[PDB]
Amino acid sequence: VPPFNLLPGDVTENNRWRQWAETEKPEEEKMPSEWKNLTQFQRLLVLR
Amino acid sequence: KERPVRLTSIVRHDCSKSFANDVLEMANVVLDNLPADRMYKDVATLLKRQLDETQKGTWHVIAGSHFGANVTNDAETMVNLKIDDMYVLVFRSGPPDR
Amino acid sequence: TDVTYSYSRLRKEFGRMPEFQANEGEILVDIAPNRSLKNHYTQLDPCETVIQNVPSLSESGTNTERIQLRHHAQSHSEGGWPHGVDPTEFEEKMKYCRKV
Amino acid sequence: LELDSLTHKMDEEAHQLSLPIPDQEKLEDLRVLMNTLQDIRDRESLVEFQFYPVQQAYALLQRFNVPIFKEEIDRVEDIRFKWRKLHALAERRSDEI
Amino acid sequence: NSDVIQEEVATLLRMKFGQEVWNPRKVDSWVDDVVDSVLKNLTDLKKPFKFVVSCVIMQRTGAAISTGFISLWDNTFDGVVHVPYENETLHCFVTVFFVKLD
Amino acid sequence: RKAIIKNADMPEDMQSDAVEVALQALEKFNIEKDIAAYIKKEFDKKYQPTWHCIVGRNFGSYVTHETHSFLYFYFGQVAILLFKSG
Amino acid sequence: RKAIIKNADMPEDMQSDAVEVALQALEKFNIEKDIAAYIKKEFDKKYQPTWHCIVGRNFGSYVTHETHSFLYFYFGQVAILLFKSG
Amino acid sequence: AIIKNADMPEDMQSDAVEVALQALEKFNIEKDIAAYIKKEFDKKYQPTWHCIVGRNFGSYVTHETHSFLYFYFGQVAILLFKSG
Amino acid sequence: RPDHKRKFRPNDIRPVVRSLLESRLENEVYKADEMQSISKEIADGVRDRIRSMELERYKIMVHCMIGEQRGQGLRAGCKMFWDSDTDDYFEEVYVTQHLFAVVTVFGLYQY
Amino acid sequence: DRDAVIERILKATDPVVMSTPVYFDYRKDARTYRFFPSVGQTARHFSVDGGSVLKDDPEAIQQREDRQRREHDTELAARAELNPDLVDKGVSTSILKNQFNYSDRGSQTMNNAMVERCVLTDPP
Repeated sequence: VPPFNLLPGDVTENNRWRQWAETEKPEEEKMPSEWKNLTQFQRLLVLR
Repeated sequence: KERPVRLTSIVRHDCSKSFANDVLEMANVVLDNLPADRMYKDVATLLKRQLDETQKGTWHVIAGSHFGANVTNDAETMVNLKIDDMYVLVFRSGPPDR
Repeated sequence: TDVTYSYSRLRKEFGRMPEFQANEGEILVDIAPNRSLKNHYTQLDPCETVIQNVPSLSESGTNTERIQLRHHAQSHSEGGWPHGVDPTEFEEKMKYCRKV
Repeated sequence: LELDSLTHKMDEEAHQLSLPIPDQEKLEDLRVLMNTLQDIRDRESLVEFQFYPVQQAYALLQRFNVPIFKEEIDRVEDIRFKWRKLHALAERRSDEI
Repeated sequence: NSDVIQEEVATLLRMKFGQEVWNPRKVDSWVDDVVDSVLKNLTDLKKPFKFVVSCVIMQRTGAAISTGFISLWDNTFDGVVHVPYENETLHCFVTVFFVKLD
Repeated sequence: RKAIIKNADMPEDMQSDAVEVALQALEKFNIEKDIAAYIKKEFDKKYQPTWHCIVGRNFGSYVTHETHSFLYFYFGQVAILLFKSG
Repeated sequence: RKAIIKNADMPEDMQSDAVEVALQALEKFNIEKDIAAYIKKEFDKKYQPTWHCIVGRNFGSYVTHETHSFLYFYFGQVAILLFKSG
Repeated sequence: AIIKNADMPEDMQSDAVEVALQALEKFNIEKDIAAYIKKEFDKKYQPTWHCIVGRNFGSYVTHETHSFLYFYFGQVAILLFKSG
Repeated sequence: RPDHKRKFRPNDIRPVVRSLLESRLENEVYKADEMQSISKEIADGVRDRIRSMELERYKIMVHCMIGEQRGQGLRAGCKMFWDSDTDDYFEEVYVTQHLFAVVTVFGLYQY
Repeated sequence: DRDAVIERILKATDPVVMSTPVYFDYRKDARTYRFFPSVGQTARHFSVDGGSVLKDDPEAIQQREDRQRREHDTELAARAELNPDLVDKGVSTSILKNQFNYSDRGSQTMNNAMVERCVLTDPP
């Protein structure tokens, strides 16, 4: 997806992402603003 | 129900003074018909609907307390009403022939 | 940046009786109207308007008079001595002792 | 109650407007499409005033740490984005009609 | 003598109104300009006189106008002068009353 | 420069143009009527008449428009509304 | 009752009316809070209300305000402020 | 702290406390400190807010909700209400 | 410094001027001689009302322009040479279907 | 006392202009209130906009020709609608803006209700 090239957009208003970062056990909840359309492998990369 | 004392004035106009007065009492009628908790969107809707009923073609209405306008207006159709805390502007758009 | 013309007068000159005189005006007749210039002109097909309903605002300030505050120091360990004598050092108090 | 009422009502409304139109359609849904699109328009001007109190409701809930399931909090954020896809859908449907 | 006075004010009016056409966006420019110019002239005067000046600018569409003015002063020392200006596009009128100080 | 725009029936190139022209209008002018004059004259000169603008801190609208030529948004404590009609 | 009023930018008939109203307010009420309340209620009832009133002995106040809608004056040692703000 | 009147969020109570303390720390003139408060507070959260400084006085103001605050430090009193 | 009990106050004169002008100039028709006559009557009547309200140690001048309006622009401005503490001035313009009239009332204090 | 020398100054400023208005300069770096650079002491008394432009104005001629073009397009679309084959032949129709070429907009600016509150300054 293009927002892999557009991470700075989420950096501009990076709210739900650091909500996710604050949340514990961070692979049992995915931030919902269309980044839910990501497979397990890409989720593994972003979690790393 | 008798109308209470409302501070009413009309100062901006290129239209006929009779039309300006008519716009005044139709605005008063709309305000009377409205319920207690007035809402400016509903004011605009009912005012424009009544204007379109009583007059051919298309008009446009803005109403509030803090704004400022720049439009292309049809001649002698450009009205500002002052009713208590109401700044009311109505203007006209040229229709095609039918 | 304004006109600042000033003229001087004496205090006793302000008591003069005000002067008023009866007069009439005048008029000159010119510039008769013509329909031809109106025929050359025309009214404006749909016009432009600017409308503002922002009431005019400004800034201001209100103060109150204040009690001014300063500072001063004092000490005493030499006791009460006459005003003309400074007990800072020795010879002045010695000659005051010969006086007393 | 308020939440799932509005959410599900929008859900079936989006589902019923998601119906397709193939080539050389018949002459039956012409009345229906106009009314549906105008209903979307008519509520669009007023939705944000009813999105206004729903956020403060859950704010007042969490401010005294009431137990709430996590998925519902996820929904109410998404409803802000859920209304977004309908607007572009509305305009493309308008162009094609 | 008011002859010299109407001389410079007529020169002023022709030089700041002899090269333009009526345009509503920018008439206030000449308004302020002639205000400042005649104020500078009155300042250069330093006479013991009180000055009342009215300047009006009119759009020429065949409209008629009259120059009625009334006096309530002593004509021995006080005076009045009026100067018009006209072209094919606009009009202007200046009236000045000067009253010797008490 | 942080604008949350939720009202539009007009394409994205024109909405970006409207955002940019609003920014430079705020940068150049000082009064709301001057800002509205600049915006309206710009669109009327550059995409032909007829357009209309309203700027405000408290107002309510009900206006007939023309398709694919409409925009409205909230910028801080101000609101901007543009529409072509004619 | 004597008073000193030289801070105003607003018509003199209404400054006279405001000063008079403050006179009867001081006469009726001894608490500055109720004095301010009475001045506010009367002046807001009679003219267009988004007015604001401050009583004080030694304080600091200043405001952005509607033009021709500001007043500040004194009764001996007490100060009174009235301004439009809406 | 001595904070008994409020129509604020907690963060607004906070940053109001710091801005008032820092103004008091810098300056002693009522105009100067109230100037710092009004202009800086407007800088951060938009027109139109108003603050009042005084050791003893009386005032009665109008505001929307979550737009009013009243507090003390030592012998200075601060109003902070929105209007316009 | 002039006494306050006889100082010039326009807040009562201006409503009187407005009411009287709208009472008598409501439905006039065009003819140059009668605009001249009614303008002279305007000057006379306004100064009669002023001298009836009876200023003391004040000189009042009334200046009146007349024109015909057909939807065209006009730029009205005035200036004097005077002192802010005593002297005063005010304006009033009426516009009807046939014409427009501008009146200026200027009040000066005699030292 | 009666022999005192007294000077008087005459001026051209406007006491009606006795307050300096401000505007909110909305600069990204400023967020300021700013006074106007100057308020002209030359008073403004009466104003009319005016509604007369001579027929030889090129802009007026252009807009007049635009009006003839608009009405010509109006009857073009009228007879094109009346005879549907003309639309195939190449006559425009959307110029006749119907209920399906028009739509209504309407919006509200959000605001919050005002309330009244009082505070008291306790003695030290």
